[PDB]
Amino acid sequence: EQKTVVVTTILESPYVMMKKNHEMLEGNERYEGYCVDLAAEIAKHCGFKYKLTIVGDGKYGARDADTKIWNGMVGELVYGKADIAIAPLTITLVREEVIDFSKPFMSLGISIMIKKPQKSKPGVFSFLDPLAYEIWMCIVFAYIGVSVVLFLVSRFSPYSESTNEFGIFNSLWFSLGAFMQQGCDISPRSLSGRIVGGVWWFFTLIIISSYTANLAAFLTVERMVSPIESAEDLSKQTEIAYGTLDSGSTKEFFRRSKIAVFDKMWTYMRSAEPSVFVRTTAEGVARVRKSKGKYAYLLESTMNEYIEQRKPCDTMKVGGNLDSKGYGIATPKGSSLGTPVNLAVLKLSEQGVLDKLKNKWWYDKGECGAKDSGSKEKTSALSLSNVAGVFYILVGGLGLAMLVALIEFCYKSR
Amino acid sequence: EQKTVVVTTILESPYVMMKKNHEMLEGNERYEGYCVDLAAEIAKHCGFKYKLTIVGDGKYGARDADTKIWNGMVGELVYGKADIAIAPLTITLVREEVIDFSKPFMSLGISIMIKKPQKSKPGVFSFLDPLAYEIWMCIVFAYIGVSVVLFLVSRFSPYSESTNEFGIFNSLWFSLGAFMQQGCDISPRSLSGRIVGGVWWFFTLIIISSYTANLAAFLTVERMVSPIESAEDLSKQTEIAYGTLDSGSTKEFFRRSKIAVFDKMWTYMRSAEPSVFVRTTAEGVARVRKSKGKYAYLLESTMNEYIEQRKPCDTMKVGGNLDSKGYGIATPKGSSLGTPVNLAVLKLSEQGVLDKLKNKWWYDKGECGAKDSGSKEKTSALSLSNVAGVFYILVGGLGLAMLVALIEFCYKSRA
Amino acid sequence: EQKTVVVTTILESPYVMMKKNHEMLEGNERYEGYCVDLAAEIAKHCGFKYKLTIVGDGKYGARDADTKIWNGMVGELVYGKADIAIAPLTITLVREEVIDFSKPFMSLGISIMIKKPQKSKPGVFSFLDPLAYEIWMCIVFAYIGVSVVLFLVSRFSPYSESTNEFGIFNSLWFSLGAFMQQGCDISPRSLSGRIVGGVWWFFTLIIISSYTANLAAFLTVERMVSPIESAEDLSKQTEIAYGTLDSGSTKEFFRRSKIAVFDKMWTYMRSAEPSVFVRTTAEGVARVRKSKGKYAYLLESTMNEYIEQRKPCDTMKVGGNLDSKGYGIATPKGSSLGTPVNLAVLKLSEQGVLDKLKNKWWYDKGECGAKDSGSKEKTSALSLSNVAGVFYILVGGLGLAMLVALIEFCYKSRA
Ligand SMILES: N[C@@H](CCC(=O)O)C(=O)O
Ligand SMILES: N[C@@H](CCC(=O)O)C(=O)O
Ligand SMILES: N[C@@H](CCC(=O)O)C(=O)O
Repeated sequence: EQKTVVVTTILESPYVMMKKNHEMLEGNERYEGYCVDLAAEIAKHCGFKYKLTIVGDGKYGARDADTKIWNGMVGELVYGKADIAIAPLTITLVREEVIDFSKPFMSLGISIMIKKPQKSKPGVFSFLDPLAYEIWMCIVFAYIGVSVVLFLVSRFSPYSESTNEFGIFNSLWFSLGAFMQQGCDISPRSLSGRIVGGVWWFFTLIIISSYTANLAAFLTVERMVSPIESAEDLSKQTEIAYGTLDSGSTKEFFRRSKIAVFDKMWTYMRSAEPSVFVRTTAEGVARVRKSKGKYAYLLESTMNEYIEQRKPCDTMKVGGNLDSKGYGIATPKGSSLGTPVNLAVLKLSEQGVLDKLKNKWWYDKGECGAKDSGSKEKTSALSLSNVAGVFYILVGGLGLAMLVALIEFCYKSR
Repeated sequence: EQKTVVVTTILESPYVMMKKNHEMLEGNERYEGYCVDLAAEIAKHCGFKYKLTIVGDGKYGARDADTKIWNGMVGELVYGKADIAIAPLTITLVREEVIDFSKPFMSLGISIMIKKPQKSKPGVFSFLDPLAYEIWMCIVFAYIGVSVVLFLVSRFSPYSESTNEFGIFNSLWFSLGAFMQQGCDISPRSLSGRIVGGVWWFFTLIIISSYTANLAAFLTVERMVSPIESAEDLSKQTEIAYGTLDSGSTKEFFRRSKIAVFDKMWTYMRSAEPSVFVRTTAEGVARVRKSKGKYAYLLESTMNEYIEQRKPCDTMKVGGNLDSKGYGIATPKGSSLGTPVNLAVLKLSEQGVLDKLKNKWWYDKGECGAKDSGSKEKTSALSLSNVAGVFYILVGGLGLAMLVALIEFCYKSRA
Repeated sequence: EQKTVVVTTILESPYVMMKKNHEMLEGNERYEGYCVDLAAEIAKHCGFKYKLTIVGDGKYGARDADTKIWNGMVGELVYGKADIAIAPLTITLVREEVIDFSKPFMSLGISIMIKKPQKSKPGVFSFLDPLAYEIWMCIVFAYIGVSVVLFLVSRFSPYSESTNEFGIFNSLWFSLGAFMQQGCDISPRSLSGRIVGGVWWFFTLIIISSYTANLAAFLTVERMVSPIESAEDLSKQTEIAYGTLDSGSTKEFFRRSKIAVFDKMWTYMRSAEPSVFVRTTAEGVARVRKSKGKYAYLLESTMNEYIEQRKPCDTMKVGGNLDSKGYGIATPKGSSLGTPVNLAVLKLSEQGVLDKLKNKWWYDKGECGAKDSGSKEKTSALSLSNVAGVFYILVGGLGLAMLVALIEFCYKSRA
């Protein structure tokens, strides 16, 4: 007889979600999600009827220490309360000891989440940004060199001669006025001087006309600064607390690791108080959102890559994956379901249905501007905050000139 | 006597419109339009009298919800309530099952309608726009301050007061000419004057070069991306609602087609709430116009163009035809007229009378279409109307100086 | 006794490579590589003695042309030539039906390889490219001409020869200073001098603004589109030939998949002539390298990432993975040997030893680390090495003038 197989699963977005008409609809229609579509495909390929059920406590869990009492979904499968589990259940060595897994239908790794740092205004002195620091060094050394060669060449006192007005202070003024592309009231009037001037006018031309080119795109830059980038530094500084899900594979992974960085992270997490762990994923996400970015959460990238799809998008991934693991369908040991389930999983992976469902349940429901923001239209006008830095040095120079004038006055008239 | 031909049709513009004197006229003269002319032509060719009517409930009609009853005009034909339909009845595979269609008399496709995103209107003084108002405000207090400091510091006790030319007015001129980068005829010689000159030159640079830069930034291109043609973007976002006419070929097309983008659009339309459908094309256009651009209506492209080639010309067509279909005269599969109507439509198509008729009711009134095609060229030369605001300032400042000279002369005369 | 396990594998780099002393070594020590380390780990876990071999004909193998005979590794395995295969054997549905696979020990996807389109580097004097080469040669004769005509016309009989300062050398200075737009000491006062000044100013205005312009034009953006990834430029056109490895999972994937782009690629590959297939990955890479960029090869991305890390690193990977697959240890169906091997692979995966070995054999020998990926940031600041050619000219001209002053002084002394 067509026995309805007792499926067991857990509510988690977007794998299993309660449809909004659950107050009126009845049966399986109340449940939709990626795992519901996968279960439908599997049942259709195997050709049997099924009844959905939900785990009694919502825990993935493991065997309790020193009692060996299995619980959660694993307890449900070991003790035969259900026939097959279809859920994001990570393959691990301890679970393979008692339950069989199909070949993995999706691959994922550990990922890290923080509250995003909002973009910031450009700095005060962003007008000198388009050119590197060494260029602003060499421009000053070139200015000094031309200034002093032009003095040395004139006023050489041949076989008194004083026709050359180019004292050191007027040669120094001439070189500056020439560089700023402003006029001047004197010219070298001699061949070696004309030679020295003509090269500096070339240098000038080539330099200015290569700095005025890109200046709009530089006064405004939008995005800068981030708190961390490699996510390794969370092992080195205690300014930001972090933790993991309870009764999850991730906690066992960090307990079991022997890499010094992960063992240090575990040693911190295993003794810091108040409790850094959470009972559910969304509680963790809300804690991160509220804690001003002072708290960071570790979760499988299969979740982070969805959390960033949904508004308000105040949180973003960092760093690369620490490892790689797979999800799988699970069955009681020795049950006849295992081999046709494995063949069905293979055939669905070969047909590309899994990718179609991945697009259906990840990218069709994204709304934040990360989906498309490449238009990058021109910024309108040019706000004063972008240019305010130019006025401060002006007023400081006006304030310095008066001081120099007054000290020169009181020095001379004494 | 022979039986007078009972013709049937639906009130639709500009195919069939109420004559302005409908409250006073009598007989067939109450109706005029494209299809009334076409009916007159077919009548003159075939030679029979005819009496017009209007369909009872204003629906093109289709097969009902699997009850296999046909509503509207198709039902009026099949069940013998009328003898011939003359209307924009779209040829479809299900309708050929029960009625005969002539060869098509016009060609059309599915198309989209949305609100037009305005038209650009530069100001007279648009050249002031690449810098914000408060820069043009603060730079004047900057100029005043630099001038009055340079005066305060130049004409200060040399110990010989006659030594230096930088009086107030020459400082006020020098700092102006220095800001315009148009050269000068004097330069300060005191150190305290030279530092205030050099700082003003440094300001001058950054500023006049950031104006030229941003100025150029604009004159590159100014366009609005809009939804891309083929309207595939309607499948990528929920920001814009859309719907179709109730009981129409377009609704059956969306229900039936297995093209994944169209199937997704159907899945949206068949699940979105509240109801997006409308009973008439007029209501569809109104729901476009009033919805602040958040709604789009899907309709036959030969009806789209009429909404835009005639006043108020406020919408914008987007995209091309998604398919190809035709209209046809249709008759019960129980009558002999299926041959002379075909021969008539072919004869009229070959004599070009259809083109004369189309250019009587669509484009003969092409008021808005003057230069309406535009261009995508990014190399258009500047027109004089972009610059006139500088010529007015030049002429006004000439008139101002040519006035001030007279009063200075009269003062010099009477003093 | 624990009977010696007959292991089998295929020569492939870096999974299994010949030891440098293979002409002198004996026993198992002739072979080293990633899979030899993995085999040693499994042997240390389960303790059995093992003897390595190499597959007889160098093929991964598949079911024959409907004759239902298996060649290559899977053939040697099923018919009992060998007891366990340790190689990059892709898990596939047709293979599961006859042999058993452990859980996958590595992840990979299909990827595309082409020749990298070389590079260009700025010259020392790259600042002179933005205009021309013949313009820089034909502007010196312009300068000489304007100079010598201005001299010819200025110092012409005023009837008083001493009236005008524009001797040869002052004309030669004036026209230079005028060209640089850096002002001047004096201006001509004769009409015939003023017209030649006024024309030179116009030439300057129309030339120096087109240099600055084109100069800017470049510094906007610099990138080469290259062949579009995701098999677009492979499916759009026949311009680039491509073909899979013979007797491999990729050929079966392209045959079987009903994705229209992939089906079109298969239709091309199954009809292009002459034969595009190759027997080894080395031949595939050679046919990429030598074909002047007109050929592409389709291989596992874990192979691609190794070729992009071997001398001289001339290829480029394009696009992401087209799919997802894994590798597995495989054993004859129903044999007891595999049940502890699945647990061994899980244990080694959890202890992270697979990551250690991957680093040891892909990255702990990354001598080819050119790291020439760069960035797409169009806001990069100018580096000093883009400008040094102007500083060398400045210093050389300073040195030249500082030399000429001494010989002028010595002449003035001795004359
Ligand atoms: N997939 C995990 C969820 C919790 C975790 O990643 O630690 C499990 O079944 O345990
Ligand atoms: N020709 C269409 C008119 C309505 C529409 O689909 O736009 C029909 O018969 O249904
Ligand atoms: N892993 C592949 C190697 C050849 C290929 O990638 O085409 C196979 O077993 O067929």
